[PDB]
Amino acid sequence: IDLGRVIGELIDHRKLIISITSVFTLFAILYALLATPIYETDALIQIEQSAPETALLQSRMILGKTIDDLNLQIQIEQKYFPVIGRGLARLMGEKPGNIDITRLYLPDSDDISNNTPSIILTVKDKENYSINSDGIQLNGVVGTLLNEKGISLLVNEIDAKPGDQFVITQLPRLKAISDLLKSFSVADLGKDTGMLTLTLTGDNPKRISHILDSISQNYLAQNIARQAAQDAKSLEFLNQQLPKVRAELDSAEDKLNAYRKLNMEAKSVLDQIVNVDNQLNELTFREAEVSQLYTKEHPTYKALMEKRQTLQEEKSKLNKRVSSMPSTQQEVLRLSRDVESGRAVYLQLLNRQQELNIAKSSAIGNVRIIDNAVTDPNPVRPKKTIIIVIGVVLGLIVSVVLVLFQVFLRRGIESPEQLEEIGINVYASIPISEWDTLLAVGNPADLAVEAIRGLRTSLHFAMMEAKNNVLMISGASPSAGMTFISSNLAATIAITGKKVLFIDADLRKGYAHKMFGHKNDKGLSEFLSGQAAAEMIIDKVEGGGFDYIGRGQIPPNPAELLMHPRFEQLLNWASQNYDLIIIDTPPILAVTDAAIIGRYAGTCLLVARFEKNTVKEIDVSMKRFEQSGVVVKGCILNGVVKKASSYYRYGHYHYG
Amino acid sequence: IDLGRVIGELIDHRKLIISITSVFTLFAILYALLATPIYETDALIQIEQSAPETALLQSRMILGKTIDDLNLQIQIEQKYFPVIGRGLARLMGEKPGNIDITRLYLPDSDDISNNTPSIILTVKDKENYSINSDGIQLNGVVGTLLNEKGISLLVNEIDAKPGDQFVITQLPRLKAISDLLKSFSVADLGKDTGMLTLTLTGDNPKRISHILDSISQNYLAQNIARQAAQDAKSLEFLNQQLPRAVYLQLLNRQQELNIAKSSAIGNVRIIDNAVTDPNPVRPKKTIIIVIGVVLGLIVSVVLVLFQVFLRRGIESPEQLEEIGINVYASIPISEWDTLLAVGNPADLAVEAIRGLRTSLHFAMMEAKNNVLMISGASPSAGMTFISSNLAATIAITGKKVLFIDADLRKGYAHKMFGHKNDKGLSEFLSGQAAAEMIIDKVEGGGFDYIGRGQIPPNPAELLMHPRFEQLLNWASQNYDLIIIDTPPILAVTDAAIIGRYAGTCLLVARFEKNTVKEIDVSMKRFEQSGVVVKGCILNGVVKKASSYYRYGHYHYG
Ligand SMILES: Nc1ncnc2c1ncn2[C@@H]1O[C@H](COP(=O)(O)OP(=O)(O)O)[C@@H](O)[C@H]1O
Ligand SMILES: Nc1ncnc2c1ncn2[C@@H]1O[C@H](COP(=O)(O)OP(=O)(O)O)[C@@H](O)[C@H]1O
Ligand SMILES: [Mg+2]
Ligand SMILES: [Mg+2]
Repeated sequence: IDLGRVIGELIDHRKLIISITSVFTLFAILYALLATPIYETDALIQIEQSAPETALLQSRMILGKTIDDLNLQIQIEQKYFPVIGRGLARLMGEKPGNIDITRLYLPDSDDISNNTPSIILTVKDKENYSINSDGIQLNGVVGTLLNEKGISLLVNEIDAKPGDQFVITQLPRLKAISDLLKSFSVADLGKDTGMLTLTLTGDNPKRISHILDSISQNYLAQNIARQAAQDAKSLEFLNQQLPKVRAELDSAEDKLNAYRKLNMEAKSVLDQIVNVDNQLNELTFREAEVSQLYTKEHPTYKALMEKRQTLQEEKSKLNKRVSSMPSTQQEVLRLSRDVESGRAVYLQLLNRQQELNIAKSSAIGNVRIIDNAVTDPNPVRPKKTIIIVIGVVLGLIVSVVLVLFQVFLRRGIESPEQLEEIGINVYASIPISEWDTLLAVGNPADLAVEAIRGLRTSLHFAMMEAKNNVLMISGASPSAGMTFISSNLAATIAITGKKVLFIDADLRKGYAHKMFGHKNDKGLSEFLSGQAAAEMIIDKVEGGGFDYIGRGQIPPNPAELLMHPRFEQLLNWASQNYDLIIIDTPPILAVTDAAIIGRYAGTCLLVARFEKNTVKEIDVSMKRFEQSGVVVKGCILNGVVKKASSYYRYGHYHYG
Repeated sequence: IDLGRVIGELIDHRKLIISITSVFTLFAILYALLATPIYETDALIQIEQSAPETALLQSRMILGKTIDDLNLQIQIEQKYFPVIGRGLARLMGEKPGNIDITRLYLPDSDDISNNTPSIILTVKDKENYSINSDGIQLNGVVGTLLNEKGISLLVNEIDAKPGDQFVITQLPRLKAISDLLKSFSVADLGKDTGMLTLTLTGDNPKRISHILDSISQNYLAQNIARQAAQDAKSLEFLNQQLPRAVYLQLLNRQQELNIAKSSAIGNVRIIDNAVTDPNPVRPKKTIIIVIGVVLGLIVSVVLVLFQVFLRRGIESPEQLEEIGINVYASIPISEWDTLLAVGNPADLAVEAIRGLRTSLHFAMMEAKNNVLMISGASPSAGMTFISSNLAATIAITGKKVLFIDADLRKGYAHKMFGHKNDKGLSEFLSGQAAAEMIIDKVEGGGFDYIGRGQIPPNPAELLMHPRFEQLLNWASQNYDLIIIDTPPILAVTDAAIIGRYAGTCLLVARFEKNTVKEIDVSMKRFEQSGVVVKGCILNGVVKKASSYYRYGHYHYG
C-alpha cells in the first residue's frame, strides 16, 4: 500500500473519525468534571528507629482511638438520586450541606449481609427534621435527643436548606478503622532520620486535617505517657483492680448459670443500656486522661462532659423504660446487664492494662510535632489533563483501527479498472442522481443523463455489425439499476428522432407501466400466453417519445412463457417497425429469464452497481451467460459517488 | 529517490520554507525577549547528618516565620493590560515602580472560589492614590492609615510615576508558604559533607536575597535554641535542686551550664550569606532561538515532503509518453480578450505554438480530410487558447483557415474576436439560418470563424443533425484548414460526436492540474466511440528546479 491510499481513506471517513473522537473526548471531559475531587493533607513529626514507629502508627489501636474520639463510625452522606447529582451540584455552585451528630444508635438489624444499619433524614427546616428507617416516619428536633423504637439520635447544628436528604449509616468500628487505614500513609522520607511524614487523603478538606491532627495527638500522648508511666501508680492500680473485676465477672457468670438452669423490646433495651454503659466507662477513662494531659477549659475537655451529660440523659430515659416493662423479663435483663457490663469493663481494663504496658516499654522518649496537619487546596485527583489526553488519544486509536477494518473488509467495485483487468469492457460510468418519473424527462440536464448520453454515443458505434437491432440490458443482482439505465437510455435515444421500443420482460417484478403511465391490461404475459394480439400491447410514453410493452399480469410460470416461439415472432415483427428495441430483464444470478431472452438479442450489456456488486459476481454472470450461448458485449458501472481515495476521476461535474 | 530530486524540491519550495522558518524564529525571538526574567540567589550553610536538616528547612514552621517577618502575604503587581505589557515596558528601559506596604486587611469576601481578596491602587502623585475594590473608589494618602468600609491599609514610600496601577492581593498565609516553597531548593552536593546549598529563584533580584537571608537566620537561630534549651533544662533542674561543699559544687556546675547556654554557636554555621546572580537563569535565550529555528526547519521539511508525496499532476511529457501517447508540443505560461498571437507575436508561448504548427503540417498529411479537432479532459485546460492561437499562426502564413466554436455550452470565442453574436452555430444547426450569415471575419486575425450563437437547451442532440456534416463538407472545399473547438470529453459527450467527422484529433492536457489517469481515460473514451486520437499537447508549463526535464522556454534573439 501507499500513503495516498491511506490519506484518501482518512479524508473519506473523516465524519466517522470526528464523531468517534468527539464522543470519547466528551466522555473524558464529563468524567474529569464530575468525579468528586480528592484532597490531601499532611503533617511532620520529629522522632528522637522509625520502622517500629511506622508499624505502630498504622496499628488498629491508635486508629481505633482516633475513631472513638472523632465518632468516625457515624457516616453522613448528602443525597443525590443520580450517579452525577453530586458533580453537577458542585458545578452549579450549590453549597454542600452538613449535619453535626454527636450520638447515634440504630437498632442493629444485623442480618446475614447488611451489617451496616442506615436511616434517611429529610430536612424540614432549620430546627426539625424527618427520619425514616424502613418507611417508618418520625419527627425530631435539633437539640432534644430522640429515643424511640430502638433508635437513639442526637442532632446538632443542621446546616442545609429545607427538603435536603441525608443517608446516616452506623458502620462497624472495624470498618471505620479499615477505611481510615486505607487512605492514611506514613513515610520516613530520609530512610534514616527522626523525621516522619504523615499523609491522609479524603474528600472533605477540613475533616481530613482534623483527623490527622487527632492521630498525631494520640501518638504523642501515647509516647509522652512513657516518661510519666514508670512512676505512675496506674500500673499498680490496674494490677489490683483487674483481679477484682474478673471475680465479679465470674460471679456474674455463675449467677447467670443458676438462673438459666427473649422479648424483642427487652433484648433491644438491654442493648441500649450496654451501649450507654460502654460509652460512659470509656469516656470516664478519657476524661481522666484528658484532665491529666490537657486542661478543663480546653474545648476537647468541654466536649467530654457535654457528651457525658447526654449519656446520663439517655441512661435515665432507658431506666424509665426499664421501669415500664414487667419484672419477669426485668430480672433476665438485670442479669444480662451485669454479665455484659462485666465483660465490657473486663475487656476495657485488659486493654487499659495492655495500653499502659505499651507506654512504659518505649525506647523513643521524646516525640515532637514539627508541622501540624494542613490540607493542600488543590485536589490531587482526578488529574484532569491526563484524563483528557488519554481520552483524545483513545478516540484517535479506535477510530483509526475501525477505519482499517472497514477498508480491509470491502470487496465491492470502486473503479472500472477492476472490471477491465478481468477483460470486461466498461462502456460508461453513471453517477448518482440526487434529484416515479423518467429522469431523462424531468431533469434533462442532470449529470446522470449526460453520462447516459455518453453511453448512447458508445452504443451507436458498438451496435453496428450486430446481427439485429435488439439490445438487452441485464445485471448480476437486483436493484443494480437495470430498469433505470434501460428506460433513460431509451428516452435519450428517442429524443434524437429514432423510433424506439422498450419491452419490460421482467415478468416477476416489472413496474415500468407505473413509471410511464399505464393501461395495465394486455401486457407481455397476455401476448405470450396467446390471449392477445401484437397491437394491443404497445403503448406510448407520455413525456417520452417511444413506445413500450409492459409486463402485464404476473404469470405463475414466467421462465416457461419466454420460451414460447411467439416471443421470437414478436421480436422479428418489431425489428422491422422500429430502429431500436431495448429489453429489460431480471438479474441473471437470481433467475434464468435473461439467458432465455439473450438468444434473440443482437447486443447484451450488464449493469454493475458501484459499491454493492463484486468483481466475482460480474465474472460469474459473464460466464453463466457464456454457457447458455449468449455473448456479453460489456458492462456499465452505475451509481458512482465521489471518493477521495479513488484517485480515479470521472467527469461528473456540471459544465455550462 | 535520489539527491538531485530532493535538492530540486527544496529549491522549488524555498519560498514556503523561508516563510515558515522565519515565522517560527520570529515567535521564538518574541518569547525570548518578552518573557519575564527570573533571577536566582544562593547561600551556603555548614553542618557540624544533613538528611533531616533538609526536611526541617522546608518545614512550614520556618517558612511561616520568615513570611510573618517579611510580610510575604501582601502581593504587589505592576499592572500591564496585555500578556506582553511588562516585557515591552522593560524593553524600552522603563523602570518598574514599587510600593512599601506595612499593614493590610481586606474585607475577605471568601466565596466558593475567590478566597484571595484583591484591590487595585492607582497612583495619582507622590503622596495620594485611589483605591478600588469592585468600583468602590476611595482616596488615600501616604502616611496616614486608612480604615473604611472594612478595609485597613497603610502605604509608605510610593516610588513610581503618576497614573500607574497596581494589583494588591492579600493571599492566605498557607498560599504564601506554598509559593515560597515551590521556588526554594536545598541540596547537599557532597552526600556526606556538612555543606548545604540553598537556592531561591524569583523575579525581583533583591527581594529573593532578603528572603533567603531571613530563612537562613531563622533556621540558625532556631537550631541554637535547641542546644541552649537542653542546657537550660539542665540549668533549671540544678537551680531547682539548690538546698557546703555540695553547695559550691552545684554553683560551679550552674556556672558551667550558664556558659554552655550563652556559647550558642553549634551544629549550624552560615558560610555564605545569600547573593543574587545578576544574569537571569530564565529564559535561556540562545537555546530558545536554536529550538525555534530547528523546529521551523523540521516542520517545513516535513510539509514539503508531504506535498511531494501527495502531488499527482503531470510534470513532464515523459509521463505521458510512457503510456504511449505522443506529445506534440509543450506550451508555457504566457505571463503577458485579445489573441496572444496578435498582441505579442514574439511571446514564448507563440513560439511553442509555431513548433506545434510545423508538427501538424507533417502529422496531418494522409488524413482523410483537412479537419482538426482540439479537445481535452477537464475544463479550463487551454483548448480555446490553443485552438485560437494555432488558427492565428496558421493564418499568417497565407492559408485560409476556418475556426468553429463548437462549444455550444460555454463558448466565448465571439467575445474574444469581436462579434456580431446573431446567427451562430446553433441557429444554423436548428435550421433557422443559412451557411453564409454565420461566417465572420476576425479583425486582427486573418481567418474566418463561426461562433456558437444562442445557447440551446439540447446541445448534444443538435450536433447529431446531418446539417453539421453538410456544413463541414461544404467548408472543406472552400478552406485549407478547419479547426473545431469542443467542450471537455469527461464532462459531456459533444467532442465524441464531433470527432466522427474530423480527420485529426488532439487532446490538451493542463500541466499540473490534470493527471495521467484522466488523459488515459479520455483517450479510451474517445476510442470506444470510434475516434482515434492522434496525440496530446501539454499546456501551461512552468520552470521547476526539481524537473530535470528542461524545455526551450527561453528567449532567443
Ligand atoms: N444513478 C442512479 N441515480 C439515482 N437513482 C438510481 C440510480 N440507479 C438506480 N437508481 C434508482 O434506485 C432504484 C433501483 O434501481 P432499478 O433499476 O429500478 O432496480 P433493478 O436494477 O433491480 O431493476 C430505483 O428506484 C432507481 O431509480
Ligand atoms: N499557456 C497559457 N498562458 C496564458 N494563459 C493561458 C494559457 N493557457 C490557457 N490560458 C488562459 O487561461 C484561461 C483558460 O483557458 P480556456 O481555453 O479559455 O479554457 P477551456 O480549455 O476550457 O476552453 C483562459 O483565459 C486562457 O486565456
Ligand atoms: Mg428492474
Ligand atoms: Mg473552451
